[PDB]
Amino acid sequence: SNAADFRTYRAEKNYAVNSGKWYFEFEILTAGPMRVGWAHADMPPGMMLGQDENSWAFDGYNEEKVYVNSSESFGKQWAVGDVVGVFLDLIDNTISFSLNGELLMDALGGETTFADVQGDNFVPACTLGVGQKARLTYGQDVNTLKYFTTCGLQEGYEPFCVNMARDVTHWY
Repeated sequence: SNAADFRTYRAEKNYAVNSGKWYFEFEILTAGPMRVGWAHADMPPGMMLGQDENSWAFDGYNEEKVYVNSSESFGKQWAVGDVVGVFLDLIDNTISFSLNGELLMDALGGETTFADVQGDNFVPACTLGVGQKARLTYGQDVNTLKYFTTCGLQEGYEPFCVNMARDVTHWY
């Protein structure tokens, strides 16, 4: 796969979270390199997920978790049609990941993938290699989330959709 060409996608900054526990799904549509996770909304423009201290990623293509530009063997390789569940817990400050409704296990964290996840302004985010494609589901159609009920709702996570609407704009 191309090892140089990537684009990173993040939800609008007005939609960032600073509390609670949040969930979204990420459907694999191509077989090339992709990463999904959570980012500080003010992460430096153009940064890939996990490349610095401002975002955390599961690289289901390489089977690695990525943070501060260091990769670690983690999880299972995903496949076209898989659905990744993406967890953010700003109460305990952890990140987790499921694959088709089953939590991916970290050798140390077990059901938790990253700890000490701190920040003010988290948004869902992904990084796609050239030609790669994925579908992000936030729950606006509660029936469109596939694995939230059996893998997430029980642990008190909430669909991320609730965090998009409403704005004071101020030209200062």
